[PDB]
Amino acid sequence: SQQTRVLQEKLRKLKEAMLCMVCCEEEINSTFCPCGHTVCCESCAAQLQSCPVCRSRVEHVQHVYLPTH
Amino acid sequence: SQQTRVLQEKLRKLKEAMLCMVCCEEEINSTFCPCGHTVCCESCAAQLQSCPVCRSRVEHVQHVYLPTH
Ligand SMILES: CNCc1cnn(-c2ccccc2)c1
Ligand SMILES: CNCc1cnn(-c2ccccc2)c1
Ligand SMILES: [Zn+2]
Ligand SMILES: [Zn+2]
Ligand SMILES: [Zn+2]
Ligand SMILES: [Zn+2]
Repeated sequence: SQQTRVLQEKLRKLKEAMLCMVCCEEEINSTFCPCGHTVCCESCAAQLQSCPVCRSRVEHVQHVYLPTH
Repeated sequence: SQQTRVLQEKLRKLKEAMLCMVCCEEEINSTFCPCGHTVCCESCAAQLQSCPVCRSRVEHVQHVYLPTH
């Protein structure tokens, strides 16, 4: 039905919100510290000197183990 | 249809995976450091000495800003 389409689109958007904002291919699993933005996979986070959301310098990257992984 | 039910169930489980494992009411937004388990809201994480998943000592809690928030 039309409701099946609405739910498929909601599910798609929630899964896309878990994808790395730089490569668009891998799951987010890394936090930029100290700002706390958690928007990248480990490979893209290792290559950024400043946060792609807030431009704060990245002091270090913290791996996150999320139940959604 | 039956497919609408299947999608409703999938959506529900993905949303439940984002809830604090301790209070079951607030969204996860905190990481235990250095282990990296990200399973609690700020209030429940504040008072734990050891990680509730792996028992490692919590040296500090890092706030996380997730796109799913
Ligand atoms: C926070 N996530 C942003 C993001 C990264 N990638 N995509 C994406 C990828 C393929 C198709 C549609 C969307 C969304
Ligand atoms: C990782 N999240 C675990 C969790 C916490 N709470 N709930 C939950 C709450 C209400 C209804 C169904 C499930 C799941
Ligand atoms: Zn990436
Ligand atoms: Zn940032
Ligand atoms: Zn809680
Ligand atoms: Zn842990």
